[PDB]
Order: sequence, then structure tokens, then C-alpha cells
Amino acid sequence: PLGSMTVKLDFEECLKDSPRFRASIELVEAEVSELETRLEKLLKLGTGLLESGR
Amino acid sequence: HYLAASRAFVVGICDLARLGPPEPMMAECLEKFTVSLNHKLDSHAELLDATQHTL
Amino acid sequence: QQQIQTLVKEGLRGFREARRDFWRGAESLEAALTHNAEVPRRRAQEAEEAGAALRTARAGYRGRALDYALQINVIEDKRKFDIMEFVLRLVEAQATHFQQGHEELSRLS
Amino acid sequence: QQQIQTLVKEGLRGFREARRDFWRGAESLEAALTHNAEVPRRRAQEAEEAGAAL
Amino acid sequence: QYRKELGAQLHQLVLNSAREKRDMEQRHVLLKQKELGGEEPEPSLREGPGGLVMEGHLFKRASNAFKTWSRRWFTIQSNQLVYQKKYKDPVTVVVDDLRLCTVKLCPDSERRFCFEVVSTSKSCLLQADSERLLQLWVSAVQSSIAS
Amino acid sequence: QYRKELGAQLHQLVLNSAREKRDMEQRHVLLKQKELGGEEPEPSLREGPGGLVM
Repeated sequence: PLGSMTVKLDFEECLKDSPRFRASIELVEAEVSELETRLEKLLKLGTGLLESGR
Repeated sequence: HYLAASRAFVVGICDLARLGPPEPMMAECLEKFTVSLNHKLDSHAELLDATQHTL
Repeated sequence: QQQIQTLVKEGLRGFREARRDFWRGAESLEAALTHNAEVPRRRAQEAEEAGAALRTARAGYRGRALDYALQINVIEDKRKFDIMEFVLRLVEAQATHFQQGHEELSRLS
Repeated sequence: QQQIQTLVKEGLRGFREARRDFWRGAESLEAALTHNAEVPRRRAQEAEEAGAAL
Repeated sequence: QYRKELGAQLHQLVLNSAREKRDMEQRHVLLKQKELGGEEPEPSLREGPGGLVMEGHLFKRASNAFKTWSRRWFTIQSNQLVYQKKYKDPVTVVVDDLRLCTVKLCPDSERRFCFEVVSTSKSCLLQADSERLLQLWVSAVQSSIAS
Repeated sequence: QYRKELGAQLHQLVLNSAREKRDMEQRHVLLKQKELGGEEPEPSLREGPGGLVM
């Protein structure tokens, strides 16, 4: 399928524990931390918009 | 200051969108919602330009 | 508050707790392999006992791996919707604000 | 090593992780009750949203 | 109008999802209870571009002064044995050729599930996770020695 | 003699247990999926030593 974490996580090697699989678990995580900082940047800007609005 | 505060908030919703998958609802709808937000900021800029003229 | 804060607050908890135990199980698997490899072949009973724990480590690590798989598979579908919902609620309040101001426009005119 | 050390090392992990999330859920329940109780009755939609989280 | 139309597709889509990931969870407890495997991952001895291929984990001894044991991922391909040093980075050769190797089944060794591959320029002791895996890595090198 | 006799009851007893607590886990995912309740605990207005209690 077409999902951003889908296409860079290996379901196929997930019972099988290859270096590929250890690489995907690590690789996919980088997007997770990315997504969490972007969510936080959106909350900070949200109070800035609330502050200037008011 | 308000239009710049908004303009920076609309870039933060955009940033999610290129992170995600590029599917039809994300690709077209999520983009049409946020570009309408920037279009509205510029029109509102024309009203602060015209208020200034007025003043 | 309803959306983005709920999202960063609730939404990575169950995946990071599955990540914690999965890498603990990795740890458990590596010493499991370690204790399986360093036994001498003459000490058969002890080695069989150590390989039985490795059948434990390997299985339950597969079990831990599936949970990580479930939980990453939820966040790929979930991330898109919640932030779409957030943008829905943004342009909703705008539509609601211009319409109140458009509604008396005739009286003003 | 086979018995007592394995026992203190492995055997309370899954119960203490269940204890952690259970008291986090307690926490979640208390603010859930908190947000369910402090809404005014005139703000019906908002209160229904807060009760759905409860 | 766009908001209310999309927003309506959004509530059903996520109900759809709510069913979807629960179905997945329900197969998973069924997988764990009924089909979950304790056995080691087994390598496969199957033809490729140039003959039989096999790739998989093995234990080996380090080049430090204590000679301490360590786990690396090894490939048999084109009458060669290489070892991988990181994921997505060039490999290093362990034995130059396999047609010039012999394969030691080591019955008097202390170490368990071990074999030794001895070739003209280079030798390597190695150790696997099961008696199945010994015999399968020893047979793969032994077919390779006949190439 | 005592050791080997008890020790033999011990391996089966814990196999028995291994089945037991899995059965319990299998009812529990069935409870969570099918029978788990989101509604508030409801008090009960029922007669006691001196009349109705709640």
C-alpha cells in the first residue's frame, strides 16, 4: 500500500529478525520523532496565534 | 503580526502533509484547504493596505 | 486541545511501551543466544535447559514483534485523519464567522 | 541463576508495566471525570464530546 | 459544503479503520496462542543468478587478543563466502573460493554446533544455533566445494 | 524418592497452570472485544437490615 510508515517497515521479515528488519524498526522511528516535533511546533504556533488574535 | 502569526501556523499544517503519504484526499483536499487559508491571508492584507490608505 | 494535544499526549504511549518491551526482549534474546552458544557439548542437560529458555526468548520476541507491528500499523492510518479533522475544524469556524457577518450585510448596506 | 535470579529479573516486569498503564488510566479517568463534571449544561455539543472521551 | 461532505467521509473512514485494526489484533492473539513459533529462523539453499544461494546468521571469533566470539550475517554466493559488516555497506570476503575449501564436522571439539571451513588462503571457525543449522551450513559448503 | 515423586507432580501442575492462565487471557480478549462496558457503575436501591440502602 501507499502509507509513509507502511512502505519503509518490513512486515515480511517481522517474525524473521534480519538486519533488514532491525534497520526498518530503526528507520521508521525517525519519522515518529519527526512527526512528534512537528505536532509540538503546531501547538506553540497555536498559542502564538491565540496571543496575537486576542 | 496577526496575518504573520497565521501564515506561520498554516506552514505548520502543511508540514504534516508532505510527511504523510501522497494520497488523493491528502494530496488534493488537504492542499485545497490550506491554499484557501493563504488566499484569505493575502485578501486580508489588501484590506490592511486599504485601511492604511484610508487613514 | 481536543485534537493535537490529545494526539501527542495519548497517541504514542502504547507504541513506546511496546517498543520498550520489544527491545527488552531483544536483550533477552541476545543473552538467550549467549547462553545457548557458550555451553560445552558434554553438559547436555544444562545445555537443553538453556535452549528451552531460547525457545522462550525467540517465541516471546516474535509475540513482542507482532505488537510493534500492530501499533505502527494503527498510527499510519490514524496520523492522516486526526490532522485532517483539525483542518476541517479550522475552516468550519471560518465559514461560520463569515456567514454571521454576511447575514446582516443587507442592514449595513 | 536458573531459578531465583531469573525470577526477580523476568518475573515482575509484565505486572509492573501493567501497573504503570493502569495508574496512567486512572489518571486519565480522573481528568476524564474532571472534564465531564466542569462543563456548563448550555454547552451541550462540547459536553457530549467530553462524555464520549469519558 | 466541501467540509461537511469530506467530514462525512472522515467519520465512516475511521469507523472502517476501527474495525480494521481490531481485526488485526484478533488475528494476532490467534497467531500468538495457536500459530507462534519458538524455532530458529532456517536459511534456504535455493538457485539464483549463478547457482545456489544461502544467507544467514552465524557466530565467529573476533581478531582481538582474547579472540572473543561475535555474531555476523554471512552469505554463500558464486563459489564464495562473504560477511556483512553493516546493513547497506560493502561486504568483506571470508574465504576466497569454496571449490578449494574442506569442511570440518568437529566431533571431538568442546564447542557445540560448530564447524570449521578451511581454504588455501584463509580459514574461519564458525558456530550455529541448532544441529539442523550445522548440517544445513555444512551441506551448503559441501555442495559449494563440488562446484 | 520424595524429590522425584513431588518433582513429577510439579512439572504437570505447572503445565496445568500454563493452560489455566492462557484460558483466562483468551476469555479476557473476548471480554475486551465483545463484552467491555463504557457506562458508569450504577448504584442500587435495595432493602437491607432497616430499609433501602444505596
